[PDB]
Amino acid sequence: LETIDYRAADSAKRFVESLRETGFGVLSNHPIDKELVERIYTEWQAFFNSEAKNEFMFNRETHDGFFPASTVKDIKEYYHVYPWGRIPDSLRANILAYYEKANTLASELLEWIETYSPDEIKAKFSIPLPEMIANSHKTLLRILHYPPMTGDEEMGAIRAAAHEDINLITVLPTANEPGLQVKAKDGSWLDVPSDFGNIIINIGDMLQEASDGYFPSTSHRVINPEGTDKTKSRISLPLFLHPHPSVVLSERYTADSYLMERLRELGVL
Amino acid sequence: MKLETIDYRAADSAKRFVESLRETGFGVLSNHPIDKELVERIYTEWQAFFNSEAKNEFMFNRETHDGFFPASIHTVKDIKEYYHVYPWGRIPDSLRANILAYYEKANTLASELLEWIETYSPDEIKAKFSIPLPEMIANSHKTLLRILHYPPMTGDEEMGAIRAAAHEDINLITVLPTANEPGLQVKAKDGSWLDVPSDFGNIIINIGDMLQEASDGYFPSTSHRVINPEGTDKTKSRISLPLFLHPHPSVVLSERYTADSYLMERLRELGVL
Amino acid sequence: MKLETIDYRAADSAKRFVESLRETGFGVLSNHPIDKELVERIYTEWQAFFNSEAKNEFMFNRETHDGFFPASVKDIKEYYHVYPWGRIPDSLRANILAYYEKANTLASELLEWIETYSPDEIKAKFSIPLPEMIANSHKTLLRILHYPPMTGDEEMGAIRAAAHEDINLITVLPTANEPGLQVKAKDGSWLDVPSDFGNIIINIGDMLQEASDGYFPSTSHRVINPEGTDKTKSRISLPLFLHPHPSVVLSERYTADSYLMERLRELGVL
Amino acid sequence: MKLETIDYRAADSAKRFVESLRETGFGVLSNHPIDKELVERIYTEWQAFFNSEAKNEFMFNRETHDGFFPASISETAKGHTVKDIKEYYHVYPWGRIPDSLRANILAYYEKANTLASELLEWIETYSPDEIKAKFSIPLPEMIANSHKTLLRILHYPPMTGDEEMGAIRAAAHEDINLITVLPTANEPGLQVKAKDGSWLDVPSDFGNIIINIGDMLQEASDGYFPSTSHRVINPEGTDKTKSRISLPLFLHPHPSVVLSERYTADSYLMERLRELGVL
Ligand SMILES: [Cl-]
Ligand SMILES: [Cl-]
Ligand SMILES: [Cl-]
Ligand SMILES: [Cl-]
Ligand SMILES: [Cl-]
Ligand SMILES: [Cl-]
Ligand SMILES: [Cl-]
Repeated sequence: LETIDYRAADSAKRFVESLRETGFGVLSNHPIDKELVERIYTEWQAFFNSEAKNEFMFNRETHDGFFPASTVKDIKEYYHVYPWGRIPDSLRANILAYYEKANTLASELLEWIETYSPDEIKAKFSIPLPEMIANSHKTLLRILHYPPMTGDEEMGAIRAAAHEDINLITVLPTANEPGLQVKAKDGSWLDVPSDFGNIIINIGDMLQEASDGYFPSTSHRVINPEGTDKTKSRISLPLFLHPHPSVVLSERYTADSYLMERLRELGVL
Repeated sequence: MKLETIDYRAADSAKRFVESLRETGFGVLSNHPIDKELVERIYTEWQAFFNSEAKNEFMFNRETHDGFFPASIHTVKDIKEYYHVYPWGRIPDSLRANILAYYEKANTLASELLEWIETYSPDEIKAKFSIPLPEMIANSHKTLLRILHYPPMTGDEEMGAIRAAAHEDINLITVLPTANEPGLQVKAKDGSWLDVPSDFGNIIINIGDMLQEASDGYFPSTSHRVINPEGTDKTKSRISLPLFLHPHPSVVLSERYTADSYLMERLRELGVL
Repeated sequence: MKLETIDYRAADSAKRFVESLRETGFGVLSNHPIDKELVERIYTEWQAFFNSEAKNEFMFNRETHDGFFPASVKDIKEYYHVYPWGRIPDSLRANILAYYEKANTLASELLEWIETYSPDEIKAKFSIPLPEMIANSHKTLLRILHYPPMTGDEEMGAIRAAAHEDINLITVLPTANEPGLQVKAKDGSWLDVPSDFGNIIINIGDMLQEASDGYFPSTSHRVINPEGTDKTKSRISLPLFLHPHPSVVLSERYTADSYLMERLRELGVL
Repeated sequence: MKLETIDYRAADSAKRFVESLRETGFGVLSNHPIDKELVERIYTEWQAFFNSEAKNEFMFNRETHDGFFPASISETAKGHTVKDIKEYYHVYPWGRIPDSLRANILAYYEKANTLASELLEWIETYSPDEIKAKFSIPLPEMIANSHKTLLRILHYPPMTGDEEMGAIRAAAHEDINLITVLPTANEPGLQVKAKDGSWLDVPSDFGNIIINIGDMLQEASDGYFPSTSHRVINPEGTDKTKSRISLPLFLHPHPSVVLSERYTADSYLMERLRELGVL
């Protein structure tokens, strides 16, 4: 999986072709203020290390807020940020500044995808791809925190199980902790280059459907390669771009009916 | 990777079956105890149900999603319609007796098969099961029998190469009778697609995400799909009767999840409000 | 307006009971078939359950809302949602499902009575016989409510349970001689519900009001803490909320399922 | 009898308005600041919306329940039909709105939130100091940019032929939310339950706006402001062949707002759902 220079004359073309083949695209030298991202990591790490985080227990109805690890206990805790949702006062400015900058970049990347789609694929998009996410109510910024392992606790081979994203596209800065991998056509796992300043973008199931399979939603995971430090906290900031529910993806589905169908496949009551 | 048809009746069928599941996520049994004629009668009478406008009297309950789901509600239309049958749920009077008799028989077999899976797990895997596998599904509220119907393609409707897209099941195990319509395929470790033998009298079992979790990845939940191979008659209806065995939500799967907290996290992962 | 205790065994009890429902939304029966000693045993063992650490292993399932709900900002009651299909502690299962069946059997009889004494013109509005609406109903709920004792410097308010109407078909509740339950009268006053040991209280809910075109009213009710209610005692109650199948046709305008959906839309639930 | 119409312009209006709410759960304002012709423009174009089959393109989203809700017809086992007497549209700033209607309806939403915010200031100002102290944050802050606040556009279609109009159009109910705000249009029938069990008529002239306390403000104010039962009857003379449009705006607090020692808005709703037996 090759890292592409956002500044390069041919970057758009190579980026979308990366998406078409692998389902993923990696960009270095991107326009999102890198010092803003590190500021964000620091202050959210403080937040997760604080007792005050429990004041923001997620709302039962809408699932915006803080989700603690916990009987049974998961190995991550997280926070769901929505522009419309509950956000702590002292973290609001930065996180929404990032949210907006990430959306704007996503919107540009969606233009690129549409530009370099063949005419027979372009013709299947009910509206232009960037419009599908403009002021999307469902777009979610997930602040993920994996805490240090304490004492006896043993770290697994796999940190995040293999999976496909359901949404349109997902945007994630890396933090130079290798482990993210994507499924290749031949059953092997390709390592996503995760140097500082890279941003990783991937196709989710709804753009796969909108494109009639042309852009594939690829299974991906995060492993713990040999010599990963069990005592370090890992924070990550994935942004899941969702289309408006009423967007017609194909002759078979709208975004809303595609989601409901998934809910029935999973047997959710 | 090959997918072998195991004769249920054979003295060593349990060990081979559980080993097939361990390697591929799937197990195929012939000469199984479920009455083949019951199943045929079920296809005939539900085919008739889907071919009547009276099916619309059974529009699914909005609260609990039991009942009839049509292909359609400018406008958009899926290539299938289906019915969600639960013992507790709405079922048409004329179809109740047979479909629930099938539900019981398929549950009783699934229950035996889970005994097999436990028996032939190594001690260090057995030891991760919070309760015996069969107890996870006994009288399960969530176990879903889906009656799936792909209607005839009409006029100049075109048939895609893929009927049901690559997916994994989330639940514990899923049990499906075949009916000599090739197409169901399972993902091999080398990125290729294996055909599942689909002769009359075969029943197909597969590992779901919750049993992968419970076994610490020892039994894999494998990607599968249904293609429309060359010669598939676009004008023929297809009915199928998949049974999705769900553990009780309070089942501890592992140090990390109950069945309930596993499903909840899936929903947060998908961005469901 | 007054609320009369009607002896279930009386020759004319059905007629009087139904007229009580029509006039007030409520009927009170004494000498009913449910064994007092079962109910006593249920109170006793569920009290112990709530007054234990064991309860926290039965935290309600997030998806289907069956199981235990702690007070856990802090409410003044905790409770358990019991369904025949749902989670139930092993040690409590047999008695509580025994009670569930007996209370359902009695509810079924009481629904026959209600239908029998409805005028023809009201009978005609019932899409199916009233008892069939609840036979093997997935949604019927047995709620076990526990108000714990006041601890230390906590004050006990005048109203234990705020004025409300039930949404369902009918609701069935044994009393254990703790006065406080009240029903709103037509003149705006509150009528005390006689709550002697051995009484069972039945009331019309909104869906049976709809199904009967207003003929049987779903009446506002509340529970107060009268003067000298002992703040240091627990209270347990066993309300059974009988819910029609979602697909039951209540009227020209609603099924049970669409009635509920309309209520969620009115409440602004996303 | 009737509730008092209070002229917004009068100097003592605020004081008398808050007292009407305390006494009856409701307040009626005339000559309010919301442009009369905006409200008329909205009635007109939404009536138009419901009078077309193009509305069906905006079928509500199943996940989030924003959009258009038809009165679907279904047929039963005995050849009866089930069909509500109203269809409606749920408008949220974040939700789906038809392009041709967005500007006016969001301008109205903004303007009505502004009035409701002033009215909540009024409610706080004239609360006694002991009641003021029960509000965890200022009342207006509870609804500022609230995600849950809902503008529900209701349409009762004409009946023709032998179709019967019932004596009751909307059943007696309470609002769960903080406050609700409703312009009227000279269609009598909205009533409020008085303390002695009788029904009070609400003066419903054009240019009136009706405001009522909801359960969450009753809870926040420890019963000082009552959430009162109201209904809509079809009084003698109501013409069944006429459409009726109405625009109630339900102001909901942020979920995380603490209402009392016992509930947040979120835990209060969850409790209602559990009491209702919603799975
Ligand atoms: Cl939308
Ligand atoms: Cl359970
Ligand atoms: Cl999924
Ligand atoms: Cl039903
Ligand atoms: Cl005046
Ligand atoms: Cl909030
Ligand atoms: Cl309610």
